[PDB]
Amino acid sequence: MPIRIAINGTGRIGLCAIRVASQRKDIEIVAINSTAELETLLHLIRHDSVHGHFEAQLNADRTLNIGHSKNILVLSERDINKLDFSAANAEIIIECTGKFNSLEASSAHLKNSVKKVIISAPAQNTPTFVYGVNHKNYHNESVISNASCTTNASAPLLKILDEAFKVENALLTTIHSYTNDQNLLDTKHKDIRRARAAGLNLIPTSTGVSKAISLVLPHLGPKVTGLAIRVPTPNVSLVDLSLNFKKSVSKASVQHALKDACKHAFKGVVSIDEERLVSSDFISSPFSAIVIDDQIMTIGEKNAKVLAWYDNEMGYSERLIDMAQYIAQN
Amino acid sequence: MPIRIAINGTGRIGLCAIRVASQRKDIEIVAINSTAELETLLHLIRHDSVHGHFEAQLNADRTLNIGHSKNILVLSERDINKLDFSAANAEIIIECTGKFNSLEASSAHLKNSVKKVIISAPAQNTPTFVYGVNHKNYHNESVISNASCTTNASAPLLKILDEAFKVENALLTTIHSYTNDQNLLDTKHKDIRRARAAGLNLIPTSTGVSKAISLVLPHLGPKVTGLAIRVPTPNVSLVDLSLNFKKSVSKASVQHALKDACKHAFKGVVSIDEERLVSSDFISSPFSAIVIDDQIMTIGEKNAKVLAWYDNEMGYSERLIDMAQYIAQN
Amino acid sequence: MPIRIAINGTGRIGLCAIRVASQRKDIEIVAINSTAELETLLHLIRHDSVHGHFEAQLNADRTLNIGHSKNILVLSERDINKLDFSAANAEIIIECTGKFNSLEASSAHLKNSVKKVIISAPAQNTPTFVYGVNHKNYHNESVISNASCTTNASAPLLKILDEAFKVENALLTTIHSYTNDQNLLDTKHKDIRRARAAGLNLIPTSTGVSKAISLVLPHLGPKVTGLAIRVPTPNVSLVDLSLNFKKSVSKASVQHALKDACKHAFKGVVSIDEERLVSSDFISSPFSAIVIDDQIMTIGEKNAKVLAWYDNEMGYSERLIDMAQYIAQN
Amino acid sequence: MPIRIAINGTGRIGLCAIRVASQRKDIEIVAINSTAELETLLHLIRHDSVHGHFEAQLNADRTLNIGHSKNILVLSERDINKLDFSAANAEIIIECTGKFNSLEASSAHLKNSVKKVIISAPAQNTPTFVYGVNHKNYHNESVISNASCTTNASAPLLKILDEAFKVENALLTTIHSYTNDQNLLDTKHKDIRRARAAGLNLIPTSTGVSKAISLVLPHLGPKVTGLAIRVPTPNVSLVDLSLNFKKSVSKASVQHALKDACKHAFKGVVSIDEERLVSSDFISSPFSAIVIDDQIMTIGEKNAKVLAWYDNEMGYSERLIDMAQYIAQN
Ligand SMILES: NC(=O)c1ccc[n+]([C@@H]2O[C@H](COP(=O)([O-])OP(=O)(O)OC[C@H]3O[C@@H](n4cnc5c(N)ncnc54)[C@H](OP(=O)(O)O)[C@@H]3O)[C@@H](O)[C@H]2O)c1
Ligand SMILES: NC(=O)c1ccc[n+]([C@@H]2O[C@H](COP(=O)([O-])OP(=O)(O)OC[C@H]3O[C@@H](n4cnc5c(N)ncnc54)[C@H](OP(=O)(O)O)[C@@H]3O)[C@@H](O)[C@H]2O)c1
Ligand SMILES: NC(=O)c1ccc[n+]([C@@H]2O[C@H](COP(=O)([O-])OP(=O)(O)OC[C@H]3O[C@@H](n4cnc5c(N)ncnc54)[C@H](OP(=O)(O)O)[C@@H]3O)[C@@H](O)[C@H]2O)c1
Ligand SMILES: NC(=O)c1ccc[n+]([C@@H]2O[C@H](COP(=O)([O-])OP(=O)(O)OC[C@H]3O[C@@H](n4cnc5c(N)ncnc54)[C@H](OP(=O)(O)O)[C@@H]3O)[C@@H](O)[C@H]2O)c1
Repeated sequence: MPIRIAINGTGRIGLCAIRVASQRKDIEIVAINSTAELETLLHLIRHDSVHGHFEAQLNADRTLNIGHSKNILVLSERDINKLDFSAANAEIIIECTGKFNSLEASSAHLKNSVKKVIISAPAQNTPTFVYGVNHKNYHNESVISNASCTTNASAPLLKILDEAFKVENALLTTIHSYTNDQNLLDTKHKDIRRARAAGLNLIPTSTGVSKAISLVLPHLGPKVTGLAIRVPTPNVSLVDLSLNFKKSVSKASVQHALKDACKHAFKGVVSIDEERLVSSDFISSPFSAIVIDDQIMTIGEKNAKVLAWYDNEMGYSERLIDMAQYIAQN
Repeated sequence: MPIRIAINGTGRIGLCAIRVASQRKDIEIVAINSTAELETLLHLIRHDSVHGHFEAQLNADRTLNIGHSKNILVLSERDINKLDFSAANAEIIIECTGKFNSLEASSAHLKNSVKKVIISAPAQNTPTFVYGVNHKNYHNESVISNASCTTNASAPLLKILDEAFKVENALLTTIHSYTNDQNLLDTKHKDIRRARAAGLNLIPTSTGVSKAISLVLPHLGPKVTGLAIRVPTPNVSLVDLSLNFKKSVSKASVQHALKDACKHAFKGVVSIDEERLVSSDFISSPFSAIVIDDQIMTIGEKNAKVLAWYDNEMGYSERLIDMAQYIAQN
Repeated sequence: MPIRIAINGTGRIGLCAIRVASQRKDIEIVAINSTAELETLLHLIRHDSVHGHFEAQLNADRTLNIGHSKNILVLSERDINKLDFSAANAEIIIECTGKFNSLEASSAHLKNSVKKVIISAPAQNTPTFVYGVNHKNYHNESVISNASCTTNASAPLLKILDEAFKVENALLTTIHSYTNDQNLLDTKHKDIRRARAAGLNLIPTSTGVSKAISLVLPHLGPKVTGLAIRVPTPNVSLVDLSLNFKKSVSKASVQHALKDACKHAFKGVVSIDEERLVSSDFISSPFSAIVIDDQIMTIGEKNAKVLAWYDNEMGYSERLIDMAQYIAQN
Repeated sequence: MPIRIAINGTGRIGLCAIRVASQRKDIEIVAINSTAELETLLHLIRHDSVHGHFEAQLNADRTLNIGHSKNILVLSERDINKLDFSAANAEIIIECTGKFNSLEASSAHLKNSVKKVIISAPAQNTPTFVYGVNHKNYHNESVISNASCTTNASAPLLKILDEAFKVENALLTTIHSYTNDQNLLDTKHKDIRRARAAGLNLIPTSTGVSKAISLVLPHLGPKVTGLAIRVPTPNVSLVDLSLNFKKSVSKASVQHALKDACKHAFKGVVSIDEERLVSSDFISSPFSAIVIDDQIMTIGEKNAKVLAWYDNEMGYSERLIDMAQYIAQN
């Protein structure tokens, strides 16, 4: 029987998770909790400024019908303690609100029929897994984190390149699309750079590179650090890794190592672009990272720069649902 | 003695009102209520992605020092009933939060030293005045509205052109910069077009043209209607009036009527651009409307199109403080 | 046999015309003249920042293979007098360069196998036709113009509404995406507003409304005028008609007149949006105009505002190829 | 007597060079060659979408009057062989067209009164100098290059950090505003990524890091490489250096080394931002590089990431005029 999931929260990631899950024959979306009105939820699923149009219908009983998920119950309850997925018999919650990113907070979902929660973000005190990196270490934990979109792009690359050449240290920059955490126009924010108009500025902002890699690749965590620069694009981001290796490298040898991994251990997760594409070309791409083959470069015997694209909404959401399928069966 | 004002709310309009008021020798900003931390408030006053840099300092006692307002008390209380401007002896509140846009709601400010409130938006059941249009009809009301930025641009023009040529009917479109009411990326909104990414789309949205003009120009209210189109610019808007008159008009005669008004009854309020400028050129302009002289056109004997720029933040904020000065002395 | 066309010029309109024509079973694109290198042309056909990805292949003999056009000869000759489509046996040229927009200039294509030219723009001294408006008046002219994208949106609407209610006068504004005629950053231009950065500004610019309507709807030409405002979107535009009629109108009656026309005389040309969409939703739409049903409004007995979307690249290009099919058979 | 310069070409860099030079009491702009009409040139000098408004006047004899340059002759001759600055007695040409970036091409300016040329770009076979890096090695060469804006930002930083810690290798990424070399919408370009719409995409593009550093810091040239990512901002860029040193470093020690250099050998050239600003805050900044103090980071004993802002138009133009003053007196 298809795995019975519910999506909590219908902003960018929840909307993308709905669309992704609707296309998976082994999944059934049995419920969605949204703070939007039903008709507005349907409208947002159907029409996306970046990703285009999507088929979705309202059944006669006012459940939704999307892809393989023909009977989706729509809820609207912000209070996680009042929220009740029982009428839908949900087993796995995809937690996409941004408001319960901790073990303690998301553990409130564990009641009634619900067995497991996957949090769409780094989460305090929560077992963290990245598909293709450390997901096989999963051991029946009931609440897990799928890390960040940047960690999903960078951890595969670090694992591949460490296995090939042995990472001594690396520095990461992500040139990253703006998100709904940012401000349209200059106004209060906890981060005084994210305070500033997102569409007008280059905005350096921390990202917890060292700590994230430490969770999924413990040996590499102390060896890497980095930051983000938010820029005026609405979706698709670019990780830029500057690496120092133990083994000597060339542009060609780095290219070959990455291509080999895409054929083998990272098939479906990492890809290679040899066509000289730009960010908009990767809208809706399902990969965690798409290496920019022609821009790989080396200097000295031991250093390389590797860039890779990722659709920070869709690649991540594909991984969320990959992880739901994995933890249900393992 | 300078008029003692306090600014409630420090988003776009509150920040602009602070800067404007700081430059008026007849005003003293005695307090600001902000949900930002003090250092963040100071940072936002000083550095604006659109308007540039502004001088502002922190005094030794942690009041702010800005222009002619050398001793500004900073408060941080969201609850209007707990908020207390007494230590600053504020007399007029400039209400800029967007959360108390009604007579009943803003009347909560009327306590202690506070005599009057000016609301930075249309407000339910509230006496509404536009400077240069109907402000001389003010009659000591304690809570008033300064209408919208679009009404401040369009009502002067309608009054001028009606006086000259007699408006039979008019249709208004504003091509308007995005605001913080909009969404960065597609997500819930009460208005399903304002739901959609502000930086990516042309977004038709109602604006209550008929009702606003009815308040400030009662005879014209039943004769005009219109709408807004939000577009991907961060500031500066453009009103487009399509008018049908009783008297015959030419491009020249419309031009002359508008220019004459700028010399006389609308001096300092309406201006004329003869230099073929574009929207960015009007950042920080203090006028309610800047007519685009060369783009005036007529068709038939009786119809004209008139365009005018306005800085929807700064022109409006200049008027807010003009109105504070007026109601304090009248 | 399919109609043998060649596309001259591969900028925005030429690229779109290629894609459109490739999907028409009654057309064969037998040649393309491009100033790009072959591989770059193929790349531009395949990958579009706005319109997404398109299938296109290089045959073993280095002709292109796109849709129903399996053997497209690629030329690269800027000089219209040296350019020779003979090896491809082209019969109709779709002239998309922007550099030969006159009867005299485009008449240089009339040699060898070429019978007819359709110019992708208003053109001096050239018979002008808009599909659904006056195309049935075509009378075997060898060089014609397909007018502008704005005329293709506005002339259908004016014809519909005139037939229903009798236009006395109308004023048009188009809120229009930027085009490659504009400047990325402030620099020389013949139009000192189009000189200014396209992505940063609202840019009023003439458009020859009166003269265009005069060509296709002679009785209405003296009754209408208007202008354009270029804004920071890359594609999709919005026409805003403010009309004064002889017959009395209501919002409902205008809505009904437009809907009826879409079912009948403007089927496939004009459509109606009842779903409260925004500009990005109309990317790649084939219609000349998509009326915004909910934003129709009236004031007084005789005046209405009507808005309609159009994809200024794709709707226009669909019409270009519609006109090629029509003039080949008529 | 003030140094008599002429500016050849009035796009972004030429316009900025005019404005900069006009404010230098030791310079006289005696002529400008522009392909714009005189009134359009004046308009572009006066009104800038990014940099704001500038005072400039037309004298009675139709020379320009700007700052300290009260009698500027305006020419309009594209052909460098016909162009003649004799009536103005120009001694130094600031070559800003982008069309003569070679020793051979720019040597055509050396005639009549002209003694020296400074090219606003890397130039083939041309002695290259960066102010504060290697300009004191100037030895009366008549045609020189001022390198690129990125080299002006990165070479000071590399020199400072090499002197302090000894660079073993470095990798550079510049997150760079779009320029007029790019395309508004997807169309032909020699670089198939720069072909794609500048305002819509992240666009990786080569930049000749290794070769440039080799010219100005020969010992470091073989040790560094990198690339650019063009993004949707109109001005202000960010260099991101990932460095491996011989000496051990900390965040603090890197911070201190950079701050010390700004007080001493790079005063007026490199600055430090301790105020957590964003890109728009550096519009019109005169520095070659503004280090982002709080975002410096280290990993391992030997690696650091250093970011720095630069206004790619204005910082560079300040250096152009600094170099004109230097080569005139040395
Ligand atoms: N690229 C990305 O966007 C990306 C990638 C990976 C992970 N993430 C992470 O995923 C999380 C969500 O990000 P997002 O970009 O999707 O944010 P978003 O667009 O702001 O969406 C979050 C949504 O959650 C809703 N919500 C808040 N509290 C709720 C509640 N108690 N019950 C139901 N709905 C509630 C909000 O609605 P209201 O406005 O009504 O409160 C909002 O629409 C964040 O932690 C983020 O860091 C984002
Ligand atoms: N062009 C314009 O922007 C324009 C022109 C004329 C009039 N208006 C009107 O003016 C109002 C404000 O607009 P805006 O553009 O300035 O909005 P904004 O940028 O969103 O600013 C509003 C600010 O109010 C703060 N706030 C909310 N509740 C508060 C409270 N109880 N006490 C103190 N601060 C509080 C918000 O902070 P939190 O996020 O912490 O809640 C926010 O920073 C709206 O009614 C708008 O329609 C705007
Ligand atoms: N929305 C629209 O974009 C739109 C809609 C309707 C009509 N139009 C009209 O259609 C025309 C083309 O507009 P567009 O937007 O497609 O412009 P565009 O993107 O600038 O494309 C024009 C292309 O023509 C090429 N070209 C110039 N001279 C040529 C020659 N002699 N032979 C071959 N190719 C040549 C140019 O290449 P080089 O750079 O190598 O010269 C350029 O790539 C204009 O008249 C425009 O007004 C445009
Ligand atoms: N950030 C920057 O923008 C930056 C920084 C440092 C260096 N640079 C370099 O400086 C150069 C200029 O760049 P830019 O950004 O200023 O380019 P731009 O904005 O395109 O300006 C170049 C100008 O040169 C004019 N021109 C071309 N040939 C001419 C001639 N023979 N005589 C007179 N004027 C002529 C062009 O006018 P027409 O269109 O009429 O031909 C155009 O307005 C390039 O080599 C660039 O790499 C740029």
